[PDB]
Amino acid sequence: ATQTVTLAVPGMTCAACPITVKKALSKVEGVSKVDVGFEKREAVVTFDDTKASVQKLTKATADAGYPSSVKQ
Repeated sequence: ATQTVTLAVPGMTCAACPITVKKALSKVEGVSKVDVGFEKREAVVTFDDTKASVQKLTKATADAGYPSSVKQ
């Protein structure tokens, strides 16, 4: 498939959480795109559910350095 979810990365590293998380989901695996929003420490990513999914998105920012979650 090809869907996009939002993620919760409360790392607030000051202009760093949204940089490391963005590249995390963008490189998670099947991701097709990614983004971030310091307005609520969350990262939004688009991808192909055939090779990835929310689980892998939160896992990408999670391996980036932030215990995050997802908003489906």
